[PDB]
Amino acid sequence: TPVTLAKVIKVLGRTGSRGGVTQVRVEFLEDTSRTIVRNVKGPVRENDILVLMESEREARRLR
Amino acid sequence: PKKRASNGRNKKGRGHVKPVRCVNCSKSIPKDKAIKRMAIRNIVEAAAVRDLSEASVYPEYALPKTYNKLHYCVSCAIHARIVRVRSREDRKNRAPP
Amino acid sequence: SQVFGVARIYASFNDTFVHVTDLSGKETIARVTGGMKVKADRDESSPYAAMLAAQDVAAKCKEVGITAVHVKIRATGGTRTKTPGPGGQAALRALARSGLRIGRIEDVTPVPSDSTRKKGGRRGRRL
Amino acid sequence: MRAKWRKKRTRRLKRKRRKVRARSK
Amino acid sequence: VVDPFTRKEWFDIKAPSTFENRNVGKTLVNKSTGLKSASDALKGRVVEVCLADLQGSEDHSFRKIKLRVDEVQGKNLLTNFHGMDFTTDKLRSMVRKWQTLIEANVTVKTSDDYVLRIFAIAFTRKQANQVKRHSYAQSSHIRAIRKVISEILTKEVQGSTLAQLTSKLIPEVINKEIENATKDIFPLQNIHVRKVKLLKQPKFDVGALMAL
RNA sequence: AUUAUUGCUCUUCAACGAGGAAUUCCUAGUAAGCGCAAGUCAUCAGCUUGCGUUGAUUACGUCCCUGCCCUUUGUACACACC
RNA sequence: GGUGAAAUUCUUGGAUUUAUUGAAGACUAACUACUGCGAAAGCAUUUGCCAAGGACGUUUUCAUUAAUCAAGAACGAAAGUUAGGGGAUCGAAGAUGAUCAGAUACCGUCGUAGUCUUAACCAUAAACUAUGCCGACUAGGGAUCGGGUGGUGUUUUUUUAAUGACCCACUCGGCACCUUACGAGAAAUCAAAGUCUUUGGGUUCUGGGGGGAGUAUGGUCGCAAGGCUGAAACUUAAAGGAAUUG
RNA sequence: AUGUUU
RNA sequence: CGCGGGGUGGAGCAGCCCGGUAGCUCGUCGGGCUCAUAACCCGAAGGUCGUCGGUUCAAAUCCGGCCCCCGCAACCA
Ligand SMILES: [K+]
Ligand SMILES: [Mg+2]
Ligand SMILES: [Mg+2]
Ligand SMILES: [Mg+2]
Ligand SMILES: [Mg+2]
Ligand SMILES: [Mg+2]
Ligand SMILES: [Mg+2]
Ligand SMILES: [Mg+2]
Ligand SMILES: [Mg+2]
Ligand SMILES: [Mg+2]
Ligand SMILES: [Mg+2]
Ligand SMILES: [Mg+2]
Ligand SMILES: [Mg+2]
Ligand SMILES: [Mg+2]
Ligand SMILES: [Zn+2]
Repeated sequence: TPVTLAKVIKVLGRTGSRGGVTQVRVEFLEDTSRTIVRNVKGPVRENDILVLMESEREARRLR
Repeated sequence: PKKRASNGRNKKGRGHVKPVRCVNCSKSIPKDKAIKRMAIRNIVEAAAVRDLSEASVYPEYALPKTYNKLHYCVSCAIHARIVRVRSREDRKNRAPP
Repeated sequence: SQVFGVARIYASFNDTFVHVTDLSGKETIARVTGGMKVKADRDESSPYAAMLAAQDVAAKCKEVGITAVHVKIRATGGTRTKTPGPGGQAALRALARSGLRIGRIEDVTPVPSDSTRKKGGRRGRRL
Repeated sequence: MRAKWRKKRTRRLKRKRRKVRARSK
Repeated sequence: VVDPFTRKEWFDIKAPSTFENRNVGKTLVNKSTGLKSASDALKGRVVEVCLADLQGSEDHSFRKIKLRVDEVQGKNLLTNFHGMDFTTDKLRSMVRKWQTLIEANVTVKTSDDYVLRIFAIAFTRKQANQVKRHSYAQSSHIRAIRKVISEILTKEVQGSTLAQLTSKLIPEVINKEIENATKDIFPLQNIHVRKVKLLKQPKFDVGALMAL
C-alpha cells in the first residue's frame, strides 16, 4: 500500500453536482515543489493535512 | 416585423444554398441557416486518460482527437441549448462567448 | 511480448457492441452486447451495461489467450448519428481496467460524401 | 383555416363543379 | 458446449519485406480438415497495421497499412503491400476552415504489373507576414497545382513497383517533391499522400514475391 | 354515565422481532427524550398554545430535486390561459 | 432493431455484429465563409471538349446608336403529367405497432407513385432583400472578392531582373458590414426606405376598409392537374401595421 | 409522454 | 386406422430431454411519485401442470389409457 501525506495550501472553491466537494491545492511533504489539484468532500480550510493513496491523478472539475 | 437585420440566415447575393440535415431531428436546413458547431472533444477522456495511458503499450501515446461538425435546426439548437434566446439588443452580437 | 487483437467497439444509441477479434478481423472472439448483460430493453446502451459486456469480453479474451488489443471505436455512422454512443467510453474503461492492454485508439465511424438521403423527411422527427 | 387548406378545398370544389358541368350538357 | 477455440491454431504473420520488421502479430483459425484446408481458409485474410508499429518510430502514427496473406510457409504468413490510408483523426486534424483544401487523384499501373489508385492531399497555409485570415487560392492556382501533383505522381509511379513505391513514400520524398514543385504557385504547407489503393492483382509470381 | 364521560383494583395477555416504494421537520440551548401550566371544562388528552429540565449528529454550502423572485424572450391574451 | 417508454419486425434456416469482395442507383460531406458567378430559377469530385459572360486596362474604333418598357417572347425551384430507361436511399398514398377518451396524426416498421435521366409539357413558390430599372448627389470607417498602378517593401530563385504568395498605399467594380445619422419614417428601422407640403431627373407596373374572392362567369393556354384575365349580388365597423405596459 | 372546453 | 405434435394462474409461454420443486409477459387489486393520469417503483390474489392408473429417496416432468385440437398417410365386410 503506497503511502503519501500532503497539505492543502490554497482552497479553490466549492464543487460537485450538489455542491458537496471542495477543490484543494495539494502541496506534497516529500518533493514538495509540486502543487496538485484534488477534490475533498469534508470541511477543509488552509493548512490541513490530507492522505491520498494514488499519487498521479489530477482531479479536474466535477461536471 | 423583421426580427433580424439581414435574416435568420446568412444569404445575401445567393438566393439558394444547398440544404443540410439536422443531426438531432433530421430536419432539412439551409446550410448557412443551420447552427454549426465543431466538436473537437478527444476520443477518450471519460475521466480515463490516466487509465488509458497506463494500459497503453505505447509510450507517449498522445491519444487522438475526434472532429465532428454538428448542424442543428434552430428548434433543436434551442431545445438542446446550443443557442439561447437573447435580448433584443444582444441579438446584434455575432462574437462567440 | 504480447499478442494483438482488435477491440471493435460499436457504440450506437440504444446499444453498445464489444467485438474483440483477431488482427485480421475475420475470426471473432466473444462478441458481447449490452443487451446480453442487461434485460430492461432501455439500458442496453447504458454505461453499466457496456462496462459489464466489456468485462465479460475481456475475461473471455484472457481465457482465449490474447493480451493486447488495437482499439477501433465507431458510432452508427452512415447517415444517422456520426456520434459515438454513451456506452463506448464505459466499454473502453472496462477493457483497459480488466487487464487487457490497449493500443491505437481509432475512430472508424463511417462518414459519407453526402450519400443516402437521411431518414426522417425534410421536416424531421416532430416530437 | 390555413389559406393553403382553404385554397385546396376551393380547388376540390372547383373540380366538383367542373365534373357536374361536364355531365350537364 | 463446443468451445470452438479448442480446435484452432495460431499463425505468426511475417508480413513485410521492407518496412522495418517482418513480424506484425498473430492470428488464429480453425484446424485444417478434409474439405476445408487451413491455407485455403487463409490467403485472403488482411491485417491492419500501424506504420509507427512497422517503423518503430511514432512519427508514422498515421498512414496505416493493409497487408493480405499470400502464402503460408510453416506457420508464417507471407503478405505483400495492399494499401495505405490516413487515420480519421489525422485527416480531420489536417482539414481546417479558413484555408483551401486541394485533393488530386490518379489511376496508374506500376512498372511490372501492379495497378494502383493514388490520392494526394494538400492544404493552403498562411504566409509569415500575412494579415488576411483565410489565405485562399484563386482556384486557377488550384487547377494548376493539382495538374502538377498528378504529373509528379504519374512520373513517380510507373517506374517503381510496390517495393520502390514504399521506399519513396516512407521517407515522404514525394511530398517534399510536390512541395518544391508547387511552392512557386502557392505555399501549400500540408502536402501528403493521403491514400494508395490496389485495383487489380497480377499472377501470384512467388519468385519475385519472396524478396525476404 | 347505557352506546363503558372519567378515575381505581384484579384478571386470558393480541399484533409489533425496527419497518416497502416513498415521505415529513430541523442548523445550537437548536432536534430529539421528558413532563409541567393554561385553553377547550361540571368531567375526560394522546390535542394545541407557552414553559423548563437532559440535551447530541452533521453542515457553515449548492441550484441536481421542488417551489419562488428577477431579467430576457414570444403572444393573434387585455374580461388578461377559467 | 427501434423508443421517452414500448411494440410491429429479423433471430440456434445463425439474426444483430466482424472481415474479403461485387452489383445498383443517388449525392458530392469535411474545405463551406456574413465568400463567388449567373437575368432569375439556380450553380460545390477530377479532366477534356464546346461556345458564352461581368469587372479591370486602353491616347483603339462607331458616334446618340440610349433608358424604361403595354402587346408580344426565352428561361423559369419543388410538386404534377406523357412515353422510355433506371429504380439504391428517402418516401404523398397504402398497410401495420403503441399512446389516446377517439388518433385513419405527431412517434416506430414495411412500402407504391414520386425522388434520377432522356424527349416533351406544366409556368406555379414566404419565385423575398416581402424593397422596380436607369442617372446624379448627400457622412465616416474597416474588412472581403476580382482587376490595374507603385514600393530602398517581406517571402519564393533562375542567373541581374521577373511573374507566384504576402504587406502597405491607392483606384475601379461587387457581395455585404459597423457607427452616426443632417435626413426619412407610425415605428421597427433605413445610406437608402435620404436629397418630399421648401412637394417635378426619365420611365414601367401595382393598390384604394375587411370579407364574399382570387370566387362565379366569359375568353385564352395546358393531356390533365391547373395557369393568365377576372366580377357582382350580399355582408360587416372595424380588419390591419409598428411599438408599450401587464 | 399525456391532461379536453368555460 | 397408423405415425408424430400440442393442452401449464383470468389470457399467452419457458420449465419437461433424465425430481430440491410451479414461475415469466399482459390484465386484476393496494400503496407510492405527480396538480392528475401514463410510463415507473414496491407489495398483494392467482393454477397446483387436460383427465385417470402406474413407475418413482420425495414426479407436471419420464410410462401406459382416455377427452380435445392439429398435420400427413391407408381403406374388399
Ligand atoms: K423507388
Ligand atoms: Mg413574431
Ligand atoms: Mg429563392
Ligand atoms: Mg417540441
Ligand atoms: Mg382540538
Ligand atoms: Mg469561391
Ligand atoms: Mg468534396
Ligand atoms: Mg407583360
Ligand atoms: Mg422541376
Ligand atoms: Mg401529441
Ligand atoms: Mg405569384
Ligand atoms: Mg377594399
Ligand atoms: Mg402587433
Ligand atoms: Mg372564454
Ligand atoms: Zn433539428
